[PDB]
Amino acid sequence: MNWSKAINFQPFMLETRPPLTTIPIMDQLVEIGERSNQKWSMTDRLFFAIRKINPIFVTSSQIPSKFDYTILQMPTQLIASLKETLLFLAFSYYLREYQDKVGQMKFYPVAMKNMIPIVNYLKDRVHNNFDTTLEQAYRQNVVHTLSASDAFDLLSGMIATTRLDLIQRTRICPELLNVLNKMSFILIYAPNRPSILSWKNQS
Amino acid sequence: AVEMYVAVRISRFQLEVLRDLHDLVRSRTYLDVSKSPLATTPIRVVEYVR
Amino acid sequence: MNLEINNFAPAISSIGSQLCSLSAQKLLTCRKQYGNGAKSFEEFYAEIGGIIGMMGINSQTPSGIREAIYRLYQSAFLFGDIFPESFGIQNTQNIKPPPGFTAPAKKLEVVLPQGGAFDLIYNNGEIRVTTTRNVQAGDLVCTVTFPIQGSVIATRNCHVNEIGGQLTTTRPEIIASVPMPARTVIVASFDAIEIGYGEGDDLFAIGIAILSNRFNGQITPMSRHNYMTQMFANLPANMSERDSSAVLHFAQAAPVVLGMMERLTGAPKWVLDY
Amino acid sequence: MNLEINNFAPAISSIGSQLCSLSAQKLLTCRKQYGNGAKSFEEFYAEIGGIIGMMGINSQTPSGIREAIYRLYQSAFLFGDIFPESFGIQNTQNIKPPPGFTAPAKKLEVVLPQGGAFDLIYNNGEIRVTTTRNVQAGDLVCTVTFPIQGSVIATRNCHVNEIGGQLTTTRPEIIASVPMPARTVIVASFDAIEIGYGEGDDLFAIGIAILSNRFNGQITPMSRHNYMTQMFANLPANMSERDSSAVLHFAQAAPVVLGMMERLTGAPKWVLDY
Amino acid sequence: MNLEINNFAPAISSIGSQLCSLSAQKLLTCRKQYGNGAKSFEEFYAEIGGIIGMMGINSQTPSGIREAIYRLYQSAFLFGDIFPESFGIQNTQNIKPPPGFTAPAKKLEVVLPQGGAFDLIYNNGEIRVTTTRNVQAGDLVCTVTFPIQGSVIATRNCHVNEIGGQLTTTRPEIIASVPMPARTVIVASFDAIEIGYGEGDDLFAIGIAILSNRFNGQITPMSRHNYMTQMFANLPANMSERDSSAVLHFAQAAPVVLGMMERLTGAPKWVLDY
Amino acid sequence: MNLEINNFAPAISSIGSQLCSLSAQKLLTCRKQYGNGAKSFEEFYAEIGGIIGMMGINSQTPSGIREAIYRLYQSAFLFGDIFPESFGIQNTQNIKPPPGFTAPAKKLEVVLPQGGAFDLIYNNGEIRVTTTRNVQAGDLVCTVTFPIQGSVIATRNCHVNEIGGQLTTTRPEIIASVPMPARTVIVASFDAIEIGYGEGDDLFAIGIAILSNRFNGQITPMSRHNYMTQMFANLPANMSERDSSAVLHFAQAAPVVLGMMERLTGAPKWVLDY
Amino acid sequence: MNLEINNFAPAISSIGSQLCSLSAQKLLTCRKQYGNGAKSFEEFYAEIGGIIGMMGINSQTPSGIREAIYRLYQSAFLFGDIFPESFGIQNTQNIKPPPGFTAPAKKLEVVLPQGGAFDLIYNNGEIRVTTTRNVQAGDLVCTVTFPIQGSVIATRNCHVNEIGGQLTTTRPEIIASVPMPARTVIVASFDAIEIGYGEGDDLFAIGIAILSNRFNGQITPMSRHNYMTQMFANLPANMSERDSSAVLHFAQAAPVVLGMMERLTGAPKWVLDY
Amino acid sequence: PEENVYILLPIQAYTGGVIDRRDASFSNFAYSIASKLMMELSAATHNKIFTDYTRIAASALGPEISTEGMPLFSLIESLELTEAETSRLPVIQDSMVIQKSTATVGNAQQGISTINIKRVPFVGSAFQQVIDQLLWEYSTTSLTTKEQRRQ
Repeated sequence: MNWSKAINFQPFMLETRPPLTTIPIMDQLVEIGERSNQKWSMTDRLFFAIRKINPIFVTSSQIPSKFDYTILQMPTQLIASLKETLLFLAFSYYLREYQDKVGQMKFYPVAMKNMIPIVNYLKDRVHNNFDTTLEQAYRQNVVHTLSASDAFDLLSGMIATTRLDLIQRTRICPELLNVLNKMSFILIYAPNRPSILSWKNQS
Repeated sequence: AVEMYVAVRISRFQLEVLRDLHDLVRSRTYLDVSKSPLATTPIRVVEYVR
Repeated sequence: MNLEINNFAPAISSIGSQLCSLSAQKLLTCRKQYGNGAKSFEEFYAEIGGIIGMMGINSQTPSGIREAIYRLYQSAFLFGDIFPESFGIQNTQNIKPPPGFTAPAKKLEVVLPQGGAFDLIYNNGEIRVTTTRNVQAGDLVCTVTFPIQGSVIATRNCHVNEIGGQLTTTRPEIIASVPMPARTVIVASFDAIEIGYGEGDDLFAIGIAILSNRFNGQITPMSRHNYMTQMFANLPANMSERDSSAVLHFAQAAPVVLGMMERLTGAPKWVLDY
Repeated sequence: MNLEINNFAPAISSIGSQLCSLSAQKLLTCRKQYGNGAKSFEEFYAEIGGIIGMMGINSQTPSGIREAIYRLYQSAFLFGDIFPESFGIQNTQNIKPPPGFTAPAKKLEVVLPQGGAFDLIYNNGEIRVTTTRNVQAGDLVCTVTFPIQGSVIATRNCHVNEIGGQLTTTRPEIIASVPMPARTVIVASFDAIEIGYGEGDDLFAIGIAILSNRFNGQITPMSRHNYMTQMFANLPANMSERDSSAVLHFAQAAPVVLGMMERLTGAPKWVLDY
Repeated sequence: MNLEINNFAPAISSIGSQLCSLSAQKLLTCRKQYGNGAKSFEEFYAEIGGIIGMMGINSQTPSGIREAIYRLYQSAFLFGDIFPESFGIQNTQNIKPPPGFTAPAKKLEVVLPQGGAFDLIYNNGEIRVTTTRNVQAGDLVCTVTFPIQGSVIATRNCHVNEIGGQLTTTRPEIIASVPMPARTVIVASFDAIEIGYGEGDDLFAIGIAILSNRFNGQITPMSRHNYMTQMFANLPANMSERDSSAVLHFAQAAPVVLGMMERLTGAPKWVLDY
Repeated sequence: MNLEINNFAPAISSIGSQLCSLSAQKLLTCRKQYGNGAKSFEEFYAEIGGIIGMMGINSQTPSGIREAIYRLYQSAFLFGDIFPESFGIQNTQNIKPPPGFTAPAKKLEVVLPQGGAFDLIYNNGEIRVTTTRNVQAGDLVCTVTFPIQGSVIATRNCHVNEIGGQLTTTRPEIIASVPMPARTVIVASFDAIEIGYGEGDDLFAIGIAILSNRFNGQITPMSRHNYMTQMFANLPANMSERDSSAVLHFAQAAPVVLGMMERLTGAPKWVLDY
Repeated sequence: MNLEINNFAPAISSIGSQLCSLSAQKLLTCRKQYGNGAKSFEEFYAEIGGIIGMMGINSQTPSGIREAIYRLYQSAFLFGDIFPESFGIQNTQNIKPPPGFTAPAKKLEVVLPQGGAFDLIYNNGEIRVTTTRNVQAGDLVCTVTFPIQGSVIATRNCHVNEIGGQLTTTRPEIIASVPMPARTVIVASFDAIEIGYGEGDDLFAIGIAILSNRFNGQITPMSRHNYMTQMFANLPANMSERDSSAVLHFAQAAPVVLGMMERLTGAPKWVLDY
Repeated sequence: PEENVYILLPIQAYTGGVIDRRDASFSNFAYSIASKLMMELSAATHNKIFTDYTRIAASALGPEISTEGMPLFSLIESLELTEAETSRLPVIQDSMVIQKSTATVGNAQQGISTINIKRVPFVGSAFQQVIDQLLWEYSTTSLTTKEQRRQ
């Protein structure tokens, strides 16, 4: 019976909130970070954007967090790859339009694999070009070198839920369907068949 | 089309569904005038017989 | 019989049971208005047997209801990948309780202990065991695996946890009460109800063959008792007992309605009164 | 019990069953809106309980229904091969299936080879025979004459044609599986359903007496099981299994309705839902 | 389970049964109208459902029908003699007959005659006694103290009064037919209906606890058979068979309706069709 | 009894306690103005008693409040990791202190050292141990695992840390003060209060069963003392004493309010005056 | 004391308790606005402490409430079974539930088996008996005649039925569990709640004298515990727990209110919040 | 909407209500509606008793029957009945017989009298049945006979 048509309350997203007495203080620090440029996007220059992607291992949900800068990981020993990291970054960027600004609690997807080595590797060897973006890197690396099914399997393995679980949860909340459409995914449903996956370009 | 992007809706409704046509009959109460008629005059004392 | 119950089975069952109830109520209306005319009853029902206002049934003919039942059953009990897309399985937050079970427990399933000290034979409503070796009083001799509930008719040389003639738990355990050597016998009878629904046994017999012809690699014809035992054994352990009732209700309602649509007789109360 | 079932029995039985169903429905309808006034319920029923809509009934009172039932029963089951030229029997082109049988099979009629070999006794739901002499495996020990369908339980030292716990034939034949010396006993239980309807046993008891008070030379008071067995035994051979059910339904419903019109209680489901 | 039934019990029972039937009908009507969604079925029943048009009961809440049943039950079976008009119940001779009993007789009750001549053991529908000494034909062995009615099957080494397979009397007595030496056993089985109703045993189990938590000094949880026997043994001596059925119908319907109001499943036919 | 306290328990418990307090205030407000009339108190309450203005309730009946309590309790204490998305838990910025504990410490919990030197028993408000071997003064003999606060009375052959008769620490340890021979007896009585609330115990007893019937696998009926001890032992160590009190208040108030909704008696002060 | 309780005691108690609660609420209302001037609080209360709108009361001064309480107490508990027509009693069935009991069970009431086998001594909350002669395990030792509910602590050398430390039945029986020779001693302590309301004991002592100076032939000054034990012993056997609770609530509230109207202190919670 | 399914829509019968702007409670709104409705309902049955109803007089053709609600003939057009459902209309009309009983009136201070009453059948909603029952129970308070009054 555990299921909800709300994107923020899906099994793969974690709710976080500072201690209930330190909430006013953490608001001032978020404004301090807004004064500096402390926000990563998929449209700004990758040279600038990769300087502000610092995933942190989570041990408790009582942690301060900012909507446009925080990405979370759980303590593990597995190592992610470039494609998994790009898929997770795109997922977390397109999943933040539905973030709840009015409330004191924030929801964030967790990364099953360690992305720190890949982020450091990428940061060591990126030049200051005027046109390269994170979305461009995603399109060149994931869309043009993988099938939709393989990329969906990678994304499912990068969050706790299995492939069948994503396909099932996509039918209940339309927000997840929109999020996956933004990542250039297409789902086709036919009777008596399992779902097939395709990129938006080839459909 | 004649509705805005924001919709105004109703959470609950109530109506009676009947499966047999003979369930539409109900009952009411009436006084039997034939045997318990309505009084038309008050009780009075006897005076001025004529 | 191999079958894989998914995690959304209660939601599929809540739609299947409603569809079956609506189909049964349509048949009774058709029976009252037949009129004994030139058209046969089978021809009369084919033209007017379609449910109205039901989403996900494309055709207006009993064929559409048959296809919907096939799809729902296949999704619920056979393959976890398939999930029907035209029915309102999105607003399935809460489910309606199904009617209570009414199947008499005639052949009740028990499992002997590993010792091999007893002999199991069966009767109409009672079980008795003979003792191969001398047995000390105050030990388990039998325990049921198919849940039952009801009174106890007659227990000799054995004791069960009952108060006022009513069983306490749904899995009673038979424990020897008195020392008993030299191949004795102990008898226990029950006036109880097993998981299942008694009426519609014929309709189940017709419908199970229809349901098994399509799924020949997964379902085979058998009695209702074996069907229920296997279906209950295949349920997940970490499931609320209210959802199990819905799943087990649909698992019988589907074959019964499938057999009902072929033999145009009445419907059981437990199908129509859902 | 002497009686002659003619070739027009299904046509009479359809009208009889329709009349009985209408009478029962009207009885429940008038029972649902009795005002507990000065008049008693019996007089209220005698006032409105007989006004049903069908051509052929001379009176609109319960007595008229009783007379019509008597005429139909005599024309359909008794020595009088007369035709009730008052009902809508012109448009009897097609008949409607009757409801499925629901009578539990507690005492099952069985016949021995009669050669002289097995002692047979009856039980609550099973039968058992003891071999007077030694018998070889694979010989007929007992066969049933009253048709029966359902599951099989408690099969010891014998064999039945069964797959999945379900009987394959309507007349199972019991054979010895292993040669048995020293006069042992073999058993066979059945969780099955015989020909007839279970609910409404008392109403039948009143009605059979009522209609045997009229046809004294043909019909005598007797139990429902024996009545149904004789009625089945007197069915003609050139009759479909659909027509035989139509005959049997009216045969059992006439006494039940006759007794129901006197004890103004409810009606069985198999009479209402026709 | 001690209780004092007043002679005005039929008047109270005719109202209690009507209230129970109306509540069950409302539950069914609002149960067929439920769409799966945010509100659970309990909230839906407590809000839109539970609205009945009945005089003398001015509550449209489930709790109101619950305490109407409480008050009627307490007046009818526990307080003692009390006039119906005192609680606003109009006392009228003209009432409706209740539905006929449908309870299957499994543990039929018998009482051995004095002298310890025989020993009694119980079976699913039969009683078997063994002779501890020599006995000559033509003397009583057992007699049923709980009224029974139905057919008789498999009568061995004894005789009962029956014609056509049907028991002539409501309290048959078993008389040995031939003298028996050497501690043999005589068996009498029956296909009969006892006092009570069969359907709805699951609801009774929780309803008896519900009404035992209130009248704990008068009522204790027990099986339906024991409750029916205790209720029947406490009826006043000078009352007709028509009033006894009316009293017992409410006596059994109050627990099952109280249980049905808890678990919002269906209702038995003998409650709805009153 | 197994349960995992989630890491946002105080926020859930604030909403739950506010809901319970509002329910209690509504109950007493309706109880004060119930003028004896045609309707009983429960129909009066079940009609206006559920209209509470608070986020998360999707009904205006006590069933809605009951289901809200079920959801909040399941989210806060049980293994289920379901976040209630329709209450105001996400927008909470601050909490209100709960009322102070008032449960008398009658059976205080103590854990002995691993040596085996002493034997521990219990009395109404004290403990006493008997030495098995010679023990020198100045070492632990007992310590309390369950938090306690209050004064000390009637200490013998032992010394406790206190000034002016008031205990210093919330978990005092008992140490010998005089070298003593084996078989010597030492006592320590306390006029203190343990974690919990003393009032509304019948309501707790009748509500723990109500919430154990639903969460059968996680919660079993027991006494208030054991329930509170298990809840305290399952609390995480990284918890302030102000948050733990807020969790425990709701943990105890949920069964009390659940039983209050059944028996419409008063409410304890620690629930209403939240 | 000598006193007879009639069958209509709950009806009188439901009016007496309401009157007591009204008077107490008026007392606090006037206590909140006392001017603290030259007039004492006694004059202030005597001037403005009356009730003006209750049928049954004939004066607007406190003396009217006192006289009404006297009449109600005499009618409900004393020899004269006089039905007070002056107060308006419309339904004798409707009874608002009273608050649950709060009196701690210090001196628990128990009776010995009558075999002269044990010695009985009392303590703060526990009883303990010494065996005069040898006793075998599994036989009765003590049983309580005053119903008690709560938990069990420090059970040594005896057995009581318990689930999770909570007593099962309201009248527990103590049975030895081990063969215990040589004049051993067993103990049994209960952290439970007896019958009555602990709060406001000072007012009871002063009010019992007030109402014994009037009914000196029937009522004598005594402690609250003995008064309640005798009052519960005089209750009729044909009395439910819902009614006896109201009877006992009024039985304790009348002396408390009578003594509260003399010493104008506060009122207990169980009197105010009725 | 279909065969053997008849829907009875709840149409607004009374339009009198006052929304509580202070938003203190919900019972005030219901009490306002009920009180304002009963003000008008009581003014229509001030000194009148329900005695008159429409009927078909008894004759040799059958007993006296009621035609009191909306006519049964209009349901053919209003519900689009088939020819197999129209046949049930005459047997419904012939079953609407009138039942007679007695009711007791008067208190102990007055005289305990007995009046005869009728229970006629009408076709309509159950809400109308409840409203009419409330009206009858309200109207027949404080009634007595002439012989008790003379005594």
